[PDB]
Amino acid sequence: SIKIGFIGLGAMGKPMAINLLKEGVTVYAFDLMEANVAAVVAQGAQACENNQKVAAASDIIFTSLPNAGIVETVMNGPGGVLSACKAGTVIVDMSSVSPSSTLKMAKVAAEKGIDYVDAPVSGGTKGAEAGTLTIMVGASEAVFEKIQPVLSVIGKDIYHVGDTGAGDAVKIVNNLLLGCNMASLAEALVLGVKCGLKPETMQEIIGKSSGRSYAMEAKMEKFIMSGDFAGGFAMDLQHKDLGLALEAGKEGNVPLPMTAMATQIFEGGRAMGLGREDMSAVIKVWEQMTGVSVSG
Amino acid sequence: IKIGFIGLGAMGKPMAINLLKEGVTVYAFDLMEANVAAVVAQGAQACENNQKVAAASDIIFTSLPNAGIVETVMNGPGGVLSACKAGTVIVDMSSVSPSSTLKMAKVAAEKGIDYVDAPVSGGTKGAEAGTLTIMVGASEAVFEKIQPVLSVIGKDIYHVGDTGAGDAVKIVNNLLLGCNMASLAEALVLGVKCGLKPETMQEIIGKSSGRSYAMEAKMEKFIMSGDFAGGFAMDLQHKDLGLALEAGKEGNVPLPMTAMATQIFEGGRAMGLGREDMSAVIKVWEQMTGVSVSGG
Amino acid sequence: FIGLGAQKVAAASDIIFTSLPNAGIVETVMNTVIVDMSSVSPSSTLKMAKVAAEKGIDYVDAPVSGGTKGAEAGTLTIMVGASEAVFEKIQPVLSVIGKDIYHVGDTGAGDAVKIVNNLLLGCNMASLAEALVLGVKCGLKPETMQEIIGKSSGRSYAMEAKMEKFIMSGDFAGGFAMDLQHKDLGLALEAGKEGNVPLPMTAMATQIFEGGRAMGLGREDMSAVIKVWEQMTGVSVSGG
Amino acid sequence: SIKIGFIGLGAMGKPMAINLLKEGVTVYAFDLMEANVAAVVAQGAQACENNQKVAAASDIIFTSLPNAGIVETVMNGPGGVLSACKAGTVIVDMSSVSPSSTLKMAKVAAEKGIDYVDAPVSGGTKGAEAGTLTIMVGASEAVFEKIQPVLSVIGKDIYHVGDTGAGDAVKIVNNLLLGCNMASLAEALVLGVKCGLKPETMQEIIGKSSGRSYAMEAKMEKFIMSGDFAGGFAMDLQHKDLGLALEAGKEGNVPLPMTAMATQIFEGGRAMGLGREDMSAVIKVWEQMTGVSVSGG
Repeated sequence: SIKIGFIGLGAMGKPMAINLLKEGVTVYAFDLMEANVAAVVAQGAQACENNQKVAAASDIIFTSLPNAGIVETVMNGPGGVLSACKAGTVIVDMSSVSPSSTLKMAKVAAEKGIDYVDAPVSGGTKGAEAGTLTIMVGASEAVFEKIQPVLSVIGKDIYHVGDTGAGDAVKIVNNLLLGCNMASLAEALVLGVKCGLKPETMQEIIGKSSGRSYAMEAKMEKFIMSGDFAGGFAMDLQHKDLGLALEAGKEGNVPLPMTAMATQIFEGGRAMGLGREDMSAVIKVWEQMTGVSVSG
Repeated sequence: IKIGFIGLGAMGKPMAINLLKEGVTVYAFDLMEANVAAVVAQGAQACENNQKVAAASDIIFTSLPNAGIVETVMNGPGGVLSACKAGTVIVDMSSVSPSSTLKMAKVAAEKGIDYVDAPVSGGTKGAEAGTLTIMVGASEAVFEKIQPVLSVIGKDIYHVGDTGAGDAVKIVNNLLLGCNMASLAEALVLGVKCGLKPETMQEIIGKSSGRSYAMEAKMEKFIMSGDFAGGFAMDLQHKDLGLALEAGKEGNVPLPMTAMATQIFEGGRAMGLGREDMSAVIKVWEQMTGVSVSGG
Repeated sequence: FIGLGAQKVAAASDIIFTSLPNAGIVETVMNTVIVDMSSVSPSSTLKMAKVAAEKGIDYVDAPVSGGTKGAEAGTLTIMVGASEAVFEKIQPVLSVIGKDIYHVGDTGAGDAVKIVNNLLLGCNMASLAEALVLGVKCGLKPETMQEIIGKSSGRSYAMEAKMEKFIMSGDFAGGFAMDLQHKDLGLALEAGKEGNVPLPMTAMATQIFEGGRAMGLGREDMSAVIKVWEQMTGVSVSGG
Repeated sequence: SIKIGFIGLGAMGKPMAINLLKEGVTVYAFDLMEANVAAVVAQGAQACENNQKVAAASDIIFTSLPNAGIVETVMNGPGGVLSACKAGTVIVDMSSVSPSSTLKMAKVAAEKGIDYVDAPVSGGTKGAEAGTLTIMVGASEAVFEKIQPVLSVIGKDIYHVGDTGAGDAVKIVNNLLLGCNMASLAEALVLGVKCGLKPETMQEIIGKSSGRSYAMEAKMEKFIMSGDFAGGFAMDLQHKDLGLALEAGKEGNVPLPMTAMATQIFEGGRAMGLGREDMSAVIKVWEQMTGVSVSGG
């Protein structure tokens, strides 16, 4: 009986909608690309002419937009999603944005009797397809219990991480650490090579020692030692993530010196045209400056 | 077999005892009385000075504070090197640059003395249990010669490369430990400010791409408990970061993340936290912001 | 004058002055010559100039320095991004309210130069803060440092302006608010990101000033950022 | 008949000795390089066989050595200068070293009745020749008054900056700021150019604005805009100075984040082979990384 809406049907939105449809959940949908609407309508989705129509028909609405500015335009802007929602509707914003962004939307939403929830996800498109996404939720207890059953169809590990802004927050904190750990690894590996260590032995030893991190596990063999930096996690995206951390630090008055430094190092890689390569490509900032070769 | 100990610190003492427990002959001298007496009770043969330990021993262990003191002890007037019989191996566990050890192996070699860097990790508890991780820079021939003795005092014995490369790999590992911790410190304070429980961050980040051994070693035992007694002293982690920066300067390798981590740990030392576990560096940000992480 | 800080007006005026808090408020308020003195990125101004140009309106960035005292005395330094023709047009009016009127380049270069200047002010101050604490810890009186460094190669306007009046007095009221200096450093980082120019010194200065803000020092003069190191180390400079 | 000694006669030592000789003060001297001793002996210096010889004959001894390690070797090492000094002798160490380096040495000197003072100088070789050096002295009041008249021949502005280690300290603090200000300038200028500013526009405007520094005044036109980074103040030396600051920060438990970052940026320049160029050549780090052209030539 509960009605689900999708404002946009991207790489994530589409498989999520399909998984909901396979549980016989009523799903309304609009996307600017017609073919995306048609893809889900074939699995039983009900197409809508625009965002407002999805809003008016739905109880729980999913969205994932590129930034806070677009969220505000879509939600609060002229003829916005918020104005077209019935009271008691829940908006589930999976956009990669700062907690403060979500807090300010939740405020405007609350006045209209609309519940606004940050629920960023991890697992990618493959996790989206399999319905195994990790979903980190910032909400009241009452609202989390409201939406949890629907979340449990599209994801596997559903975390109630705190109140509003907490989903966005935990993602930002995780990705900040990934970026910092990688930036630290980049210069460390160059130093080790300069001091006569083969990357193989640094991998073997540090991998079993206290210096180890997921950053190193994920990147050293596949990207750094291969020298193939195609694919993976784009340096531009990692940089964007570090910027979101810095935005959160500014808004919360929390100094972030390591994050700040990592951000500028990755900016160096971008300056060198490496933005679309996996983020571990940032090691090339140091290789080129020193003539030390790690990525053999 | 004749083992010698130039100095008998927190590490030297238990190492000598473990060797004595295997019935190996151990000669020893220390700066103070009581340390020699401690091991002589376990079967050690006391010596009047360094020069006397050197003459009697086949394998000599030392761990000195810096390269300058190594220089003075080894090569200085009436030094250890001059008193060693050819074919003697010196095992230097001092936290020093590879070049320091290179410089010293070169003078040793002309005397027919083998000089190997063998820094250790595991602390005094690992020293007592004989479970130290030992990272060795040496020739293959020299490693096989000392390995059986190393195997009594340590568990994981690594032949990491030739002379100094042992210093190098320890420096690279501990640099990463320090950077990963410094990054974690600010990240956790940000997360709490954005309304996350430390527990929550531990769960999620521990299972995601931000994770590191730093977090897994320190979070629950020290940070969440708020008990920063023991562990790995902030002074020692700072020293290690300094050795990295020395190596970076000597090799012309920029180390911006390391450099920033060093100054953050200096802040902790400025606050009187040098004797606490290195994770107490989080108090830098706690004091400045008023954000409390270190509670349960 | 849209606003009078420290379309009724639009329809009547030939030259309109405004200074708004950020680019978001500019594009709300905006979207004849418009002289935008707002503290914004060059790109922000470039977008507003393009929409303005479409309906025959000239849009210039003319950020100023000199503060309220310079505003009162009519001695403001004004940095202008515009065409030659448009600068020629507005210059006589600019010359009443300011002294040194610079035609720094075309649209936005005016934003650029103020951002680059204020970045350096912030970095120079952040560097000064830790330097002074080091000196005192090593047994130097602030007075001795002011004398020697003021005459040698370490000197900067930052030191010249802040050292005696704020730091040594300990009176951090007034001056140039730490929040505003931090805002300026942020604009530099925004420009660095947009232009793919690494700004490591700026980035660290920004975080050091954020520490001051975390300590509640945001409305004090920016040289108050020295308190970050004073509180952390126990070292006192800000007497004498 | 005060007796002055020189342990080494470099670019600074030589003209200092000559200025002292022109006041008719007795000057003893030794240097590894023989021609340096001959240069001053022609102006009336008395040559010595070695450092100890100079030490035994002199009341006030000048030295300027490359680092704290060499200071210890020369002063305290086997057959050192300290062992050969008579009690009441004053050592004036102009070496570029940390305050702690000097404090250690002063303590070993003090037990032998020898006064040890840090007196680093500024003004360069031209100031050394003209006798117009600025001299920053860390010492007791009694010891400063003792040596001040001799200092006043070789220098013009003689500062009693504090007790032992304060001369070293003030120099370190000044040069730290120079290095930081330059590092900040480097990235700032690249940003400005990328945003469409000419270097001339920035020099003109920032030079008359709150962003200005001596770093910018000294380097912008002569080195950066010319693109000629020959001469000036070597990047290696500025880097060394920033290292001394970090050493003092560690010893005093004073965090130095801006200094630390400046140090690593200048290390980048050294990594690119720029160590012998003027330190403003550090801007080439960002030019190479970005493709942005600021420096001329």
